[PDB]
This record gives sequence, structure tokens and C-alpha cells, in this order.
Amino acid sequence: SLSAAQKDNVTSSWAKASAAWGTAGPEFFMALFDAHDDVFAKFSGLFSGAAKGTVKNTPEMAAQAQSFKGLVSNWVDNLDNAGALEGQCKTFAANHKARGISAGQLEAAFKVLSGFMKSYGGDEGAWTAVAGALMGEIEPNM
Ligand code: HEM
Ligand SMILES: [C-]#N
Repeated sequence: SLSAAQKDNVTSSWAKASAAWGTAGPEFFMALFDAHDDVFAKFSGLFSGAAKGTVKNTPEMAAQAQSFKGLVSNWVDNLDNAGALEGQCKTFAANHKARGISAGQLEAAFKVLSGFMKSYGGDEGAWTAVAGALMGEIEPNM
């Protein structure tokens, strides 16, 4: 279950982080990489083997941030549309699975995102529920 209140909170807070994504996106990745080394490992190719505390201001980081943001924005705009959600989720999972990434790792990411969102007026509880509904749709395909 997702209440109307949780959905409104997720949409408003995302709007705010979205306007600041130019600088916050990279901060989000750094926290993620700091919390899970296994996650950073999967980006070795994109980063060309560079060490973790060295990727923040790279052109690849900027690009990766914009990619992350475009999918999250689509999920957010369709919270009352399970059908739409399902389809976006299918592609996302097929793509990530093919890289050897686990359901557990995806889950890890959503947790760091929920905490991160607190800085933008986000209710951690509302982000956590949104993450569970999406995981319910991703898992069967992982
Ligand atoms: C859970 C929230 C996530 C979102 C919204 C997200 C979103 C995306 C999107 C939109 C793309 C580009 C389309 C594609 O190539 O699939 C992508 C690519 C990628 N993702 Fe994610 N992803 C997430 C989680 C992860 C995690 C946890 C990892 C690592 C364990 C990961 C690793 C990658 C890599 C390696 C690529 C390809 C980068 C390249 O172009 O070389 N993603 N992700
Ligand atoms: C990773 N997006």
C-alpha cells in the first residue's frame, strides 16, 4: 500500500531534488559508492578503472546522473498507473540483469536514495514504500 499522502510527498520532494540535480546527482552517487563497494565495482568499465574518490567531477559521472534522473522521473509521474510502471520496470530489470547485478544491489540503491531524499523535504517512509512497490514489480524478473 501507498497512500495518497505518500505519493504527493514523493512527487513534491522529487521536483525539488530534480531542480538541483546538476550538483546533487553526483553527491548521490558518491554516497552510494561509499556505502557499497560492490556497487561501485560494476561501474569499473564506465570509469575506466579509476579509484572511487576520483570520479565525482568526471564527464561520465555527469552523464550517469542524467540517466538515473530520467528513469526516476518517469516512475514518479506514473504512481497511479501500474500498467505504465510495469513496462518501465521490465526494461530496467532486463538491462541491469544482463550486467550481472543482483536484486539485492538494486534494493541497496533504493535505500540510499530514500535517506538522501530527506534533504529535499522527503519523508523516508514514503520513499521506502515507493521502493517496495517498484521492487515487487522488478524482482520476479531479476
Ligand atoms: C536502483 C536504481 C537505478 C536506476 C534508476 C538506474 C537507472 C539506470 C539507467 C536509466 C541506465 C541507462 C539505461 C541502461 O543502460 O540500462 C542505467 C545504466 C547502468 N546502471 Fe543503473 N540504475 C539503478 C541501479 C543500478 C545499480 C544498483 C547499478 C550497479 C550495481 C547500476 C549499474 C548500471 C550500469 C553499470 C549501467 C550502464 C553504464 C554505462 O553506460 O556503462 N544501476 N541505470
Ligand atoms: C546507474 N544508473
